[PDB]
Amino acid sequence: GAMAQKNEDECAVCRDGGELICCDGCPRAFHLACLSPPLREIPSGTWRCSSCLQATVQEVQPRAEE
Amino acid sequence: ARTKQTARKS
Ligand SMILES: [Zn+2]
Ligand SMILES: [Zn+2]
Repeated sequence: GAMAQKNEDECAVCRDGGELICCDGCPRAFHLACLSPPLREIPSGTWRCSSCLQATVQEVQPRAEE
Repeated sequence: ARTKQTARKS
């Protein structure tokens, strides 16, 4: 199947439009400054909202070298 | 990023 994603025309922060940046796996779009941390520039790649970046349910890379 | 440039609602 085709990954026909959907993007909100309203920011998840203030439900306003304009300069939006939408998540890959989540339809939410945000305003650059409204985000936390706020984007000053558009990221190249699969961008994820705060919830997604916090959704590291799996092992967060155990760096026990000792 | 899935960037959009819609109309501002304000
Ligand atoms: Zn906003
Ligand atoms: Zn997301």
